[PDB]
Amino acid sequence: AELVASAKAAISQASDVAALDNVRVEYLGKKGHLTLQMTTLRELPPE
Repeated sequence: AELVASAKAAISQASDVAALDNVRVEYLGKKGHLTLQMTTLRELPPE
């Protein structure tokens, strides 16, 4: 429930009060966050 869901907590909440079709602006901003979070696995045990 830390960052794994905290970034998803700020993602769905940002996609809640979307007036127009601004959900793509949230997607490009959140997919850029989760893709930069895929670089976190550069460390960690390889198994």
